[PDB]
Amino acid sequence: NVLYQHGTLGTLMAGLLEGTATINELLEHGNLGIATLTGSDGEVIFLDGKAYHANEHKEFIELKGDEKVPYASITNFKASKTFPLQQLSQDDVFAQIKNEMLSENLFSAVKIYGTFKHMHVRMMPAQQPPYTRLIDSARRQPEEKRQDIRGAIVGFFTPELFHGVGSAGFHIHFADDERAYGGHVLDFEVDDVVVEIQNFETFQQHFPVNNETFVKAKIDYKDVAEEIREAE
Amino acid sequence: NVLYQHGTLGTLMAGLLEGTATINELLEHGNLGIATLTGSDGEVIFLDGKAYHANEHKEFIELKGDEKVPYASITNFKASKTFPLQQLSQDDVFAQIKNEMLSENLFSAVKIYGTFKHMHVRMMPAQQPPYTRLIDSARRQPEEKRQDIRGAIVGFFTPELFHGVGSAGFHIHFADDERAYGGHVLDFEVDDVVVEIQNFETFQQHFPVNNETFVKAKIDYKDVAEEIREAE
Ligand SMILES: [Zn+2]
Ligand SMILES: [Zn+2]
Repeated sequence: NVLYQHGTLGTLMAGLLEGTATINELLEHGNLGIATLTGSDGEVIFLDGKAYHANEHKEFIELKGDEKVPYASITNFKASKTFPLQQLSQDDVFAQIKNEMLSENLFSAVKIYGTFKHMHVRMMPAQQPPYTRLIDSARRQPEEKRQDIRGAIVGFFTPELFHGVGSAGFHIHFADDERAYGGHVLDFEVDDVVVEIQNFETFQQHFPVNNETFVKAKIDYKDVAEEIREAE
Repeated sequence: NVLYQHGTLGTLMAGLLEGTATINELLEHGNLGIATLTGSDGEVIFLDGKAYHANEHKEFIELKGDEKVPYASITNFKASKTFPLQQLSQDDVFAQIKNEMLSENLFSAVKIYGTFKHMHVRMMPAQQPPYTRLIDSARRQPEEKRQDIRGAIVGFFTPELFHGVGSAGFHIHFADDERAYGGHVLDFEVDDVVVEIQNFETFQQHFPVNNETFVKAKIDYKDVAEEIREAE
């Protein structure tokens, strides 16, 4: 039960958007997760060992594998608990997961598959170097909503003390069965779905020690906590 | 280069002082590091594969291995950078280390061996269940100084974004060659030493998923950042 993370949310938010790991390299550590590409281009969804990408132009494709990522979270999903849910809001769905998870003091992974009455996502717009704080991208991000759509939500829960390294609470992405729509979930309403949870005993954090920008950078985390809450 | 850590400092500060891992389990992950025992009793020093423990009563011994620890940091030490230092105070030595390490944005381990003009350590007084904020223990901790003493300082550096998960910057312990004096370093002045630094590419964080307390606990981190600047 290990959650693998390449880079961190706080450092990404700080403006270090250079791709430092390969999609293929990430897949070596898991089959379910979330991420983004160099320049924080779009939304990466790791689903069933495959890597998908939804960008700011409503495009949706399966990544070749050589694309680079500045921040990614992945795991070899092994559900330790499964249970259904119907006709519930995002808040109510999270409250259920909060009830079924082993502990909110631990990291955990979730998978929600089925039909969604409502789905609301954003596709982080890509930046070109020199980079700026990621909050600037989020403030001009496109958002797309759908209704009565079938797909899967995948993500992770980060415990309080780890806010910054990961995200404050749930961080989830969506990919529809048609593999034509998806992104970072901002809101949703389940119609009929199945929820799978996995509690982690180990958190493996990897750093891009070979990336000169990261190594030499003087990272400013001023207001990073507040920005993360506005951006995601 | 993997830095292994069982539990977190922030959680320890909150009061969860129950022993959730043994000295032996930790030695399986390294030969150089720091820790404390159940109830945050004293200062554990992992040096050259052996685990030493100095308590509030000035007792310095070699743990048997079955003792439990609530928080621990350890690594299979391998120097990435080696260099000498002479006649320098703690502040000047830390500055040199920050200059010689690969990046202040990474975790790193240090081993400073040789003679020290001055050595000032403290031995965290133990607490008995039920436990309270570890800050109260530091507010009545013993402290012993020495002069012209040969030994080794071993510890870790924690990048900014990880303050809380680990300490804020340097966290070092000491143990003399005579193995009869040591503890948490509060200050020092090197006479003639050699410094070895290990730059970490991976941070492995382990959690006590079987510790009911930790699992069901509603950990309060309010003001934890400031209590570490005081207690550390
Ligand atoms: Zn996202
Ligand atoms: Zn200490």
